Amino acid sequence: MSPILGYWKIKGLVQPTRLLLEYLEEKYEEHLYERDEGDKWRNKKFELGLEFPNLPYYIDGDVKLTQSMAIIRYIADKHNMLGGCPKERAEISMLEGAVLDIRYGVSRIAYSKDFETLKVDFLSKLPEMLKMFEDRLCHKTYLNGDHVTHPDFMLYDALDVVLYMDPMCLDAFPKLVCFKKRIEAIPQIDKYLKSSKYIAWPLQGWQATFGGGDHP
Amino acid sequence: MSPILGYWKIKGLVQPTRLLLEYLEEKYEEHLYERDEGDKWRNKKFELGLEFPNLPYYIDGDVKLTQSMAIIRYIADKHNMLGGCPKERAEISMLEGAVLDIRYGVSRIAYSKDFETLKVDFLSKLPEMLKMFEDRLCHKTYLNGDHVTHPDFMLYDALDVVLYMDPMCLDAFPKLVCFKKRIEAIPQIDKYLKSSKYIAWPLQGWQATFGGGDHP
Ligand SMILES: CCCCCCSC[C@H](NC(=O)CC[C@H]([NH3+])C(=O)O)C(=O)NCC(=O)O
Ligand SMILES: CCCCCCSC[C@H](NC(=O)CC[C@H]([NH3+])C(=O)O)C(=O)NCC(=O)O
Repeated sequence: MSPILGYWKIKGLVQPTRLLLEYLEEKYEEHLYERDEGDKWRNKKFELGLEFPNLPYYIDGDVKLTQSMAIIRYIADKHNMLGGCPKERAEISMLEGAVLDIRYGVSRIAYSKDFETLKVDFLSKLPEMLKMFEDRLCHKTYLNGDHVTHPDFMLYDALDVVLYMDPMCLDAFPKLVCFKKRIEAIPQIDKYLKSSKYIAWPLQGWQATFGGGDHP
Repeated sequence: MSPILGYWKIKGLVQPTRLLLEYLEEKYEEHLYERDEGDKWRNKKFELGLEFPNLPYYIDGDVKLTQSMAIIRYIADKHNMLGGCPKERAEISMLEGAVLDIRYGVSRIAYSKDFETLKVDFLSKLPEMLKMFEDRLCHKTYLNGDHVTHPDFMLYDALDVVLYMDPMCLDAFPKLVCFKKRIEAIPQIDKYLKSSKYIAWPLQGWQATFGGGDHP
C-alpha cells in the first residue's frame, strides 16, 4: 500500500512535496480533487481518519497527516534530511519560513479584486526578500550546501510562481536564476516536469485573480 | 552571554516563544522595539549578522536565527522536545500548522478597515477549527499527551487572542476552556503572567484595527 497524497489538482501548497517525493523516487498515489469536486472532498473530509481534516493530507501504512509543512517535513525526516543537530535543523526551518514569506506573500494578494495595486507593493518588497537567498547562494550550490533539502524545492516553487507574476523579477539575481535551472537539471525533476503527472497550472486555487483559472 | 530575543513590544509572533522559555526556566534577555522605534530596528536590521534579517530574531552563543517558528523549534529541540521519531515529530508539526491556521486567521483580517465584516466570516469558520483541538484534548492533558510541547503554548496564545475577538467562542468547547486554565496553572507560567516581563497588549502590531493600539 503506497502512500496517498490528497490535494486539489493545482500546484498550491503541495507542489514542493511532490517535487521532494519525485526527487527521492518514492512511490506514491495522488487523490486529486478537480475544480468541481469540492462536494466530493466535503463528503470525505471527516471520513479519512484525519485528526485535523484538511488539504493536503498524506496517508500511508504508518501515519495520517494534514498541514502541508508537517507532510513535507515527515517525508524528509523519513530520509534523514531534516538536519543532524539542533543548529542545522533550525537553519533548515529558518529557510522554510523565509521561503513561505515569499510564497504566502503571493497567495495573500492573489485572491483580491485589486490584485494589480497590491502587486505593486509586493514587488517593491520582493527584491529584499530575494536578495537574502541570493547572498545565501553565492557560496552554496543548494540552500543547505552541497546536498538538496526540502527548502530547495520550496524555493523553487516560489521562484516559479513569482516569475509568472513578473518574468523579470530575477534579472538582478543571477544566483537565483541559476539555482532554478540547477533544480530543473536534477534528473528526477526533469523527468517529472516532462511526465504526465506534472500539474503546471493553476498556481493558486482556480478562483484566484492571479495564478487562477484553468489555463495560464 | 545569555540568549537575546528581539521583537516588537507586542505579543504577536513571539509570545509562544516567551512562554516556552519561561516554562523551561531558560535565562534570556529581550531587545524590545517600542512603537516609535521602527527607525531603530531598520538601522540595526542588517547589522546583527542575521542571514535572513527579520523580527523576531534569536541570538546566543551558538546561533543567530530569524523566523518565529524556527526560533521556537530550536529552543524546544535544545531540550529534546520536538519528538522522538518521524511520526511523533510530524504529529507535533501538524499541531503547529493547525494552531497557525487559527492565529494567522486572526492576523490576516485584523489590519483591515472592514474588520467587522471579515470577523463574521472568520467566526463562522472558527468552531470547526476549534473542534479538532477539542476532540484532540478529550483524552489528553496536553496536545501531545501527558507532557507539554511547544504547540501547547502556541494554542494557548491563539485561544488568548480569539477570546479577545469573541469572549464566548469557547462556550461550546469545555476542554479548550480547561486547557487554557491548565496552561495558566503551570507554576512558571503563572509566575510569568504576574511578572513585570509580561506584555499583555497589543496582540498584533499597534496599527491593527483589531488587537492593536497601546491599550486593550
Ligand atoms: C499558497 C498558494 C495556494 C493556496 C491554495 C489554498 S490550499 C487548500 C485549503 N487548505 C489549506 O488552506 C490548508 C492550510 C494548512 N495550513 C496547510 O498548510 O496545509 C483547503 O481547501 N483545505 C480543505 C478544507 O478547508 O476543507
Ligand atoms: C500574527 C500576529 C501579529 C503579527 C505582527 C507582525 S510580525 C513583525 C514582522 N515580522 C514578520 O512578519 C516575520 C514573518 C516570519 N515568517 C516569521 O514568522 O518570523 C516585522 O516587523 N519584521 C521586520 C521587518 O520586516 O523588517
